[PDB]
Amino acid sequence: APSYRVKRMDIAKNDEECVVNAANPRGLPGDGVCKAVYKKWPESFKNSATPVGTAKTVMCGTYPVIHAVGPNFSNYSESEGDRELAAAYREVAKEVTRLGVNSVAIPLLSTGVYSGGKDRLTQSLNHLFTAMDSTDADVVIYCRDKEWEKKISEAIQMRT
Ligand SMILES: COC(=O)c1nc(=O)[nH]c2ccccc12
Repeated sequence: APSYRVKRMDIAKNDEECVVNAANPRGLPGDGVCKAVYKKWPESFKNSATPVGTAKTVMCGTYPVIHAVGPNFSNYSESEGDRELAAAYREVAKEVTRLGVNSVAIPLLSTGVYSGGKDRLTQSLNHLFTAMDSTDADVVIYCRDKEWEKKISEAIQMRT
């Protein structure tokens, strides 16, 4: 029976069969979540470029890294950002399904330096659920904040 779970830890130390990188559309290393991911799976950055609202898988040995590009809300309108954020999660669901994995480690896309300085915990998490509800993978959501951990945990709890 597939679960959602949340872990307050470095996604680069995930115990899942594949990882989602919070990527830039240029396929560049970056800083934060992308940094740790670059350090752990640097070969996965070969031709990792993919447009905003898309996801592209690059293998690191046999370990899949799914580079998912949420929108930078600084650059987008609220309505266009929302569309691109939903689309990115949909493409994650497709790659997870295509790869046949039993589990996936996923961050909340567009909630850090791409948030346009807004709290998008609820917006981003609900787009993740919409996409991942049609898959059979165990989903483990990674965050850093102690609060976010609690709010994500409660939103998981009150669907079950
Ligand atoms: C995960 O939190 C973010 O703000 C974020 N989301 C992305 O979808 N791509 C990124 C790329 C570089 C930096 C941050 C991001």
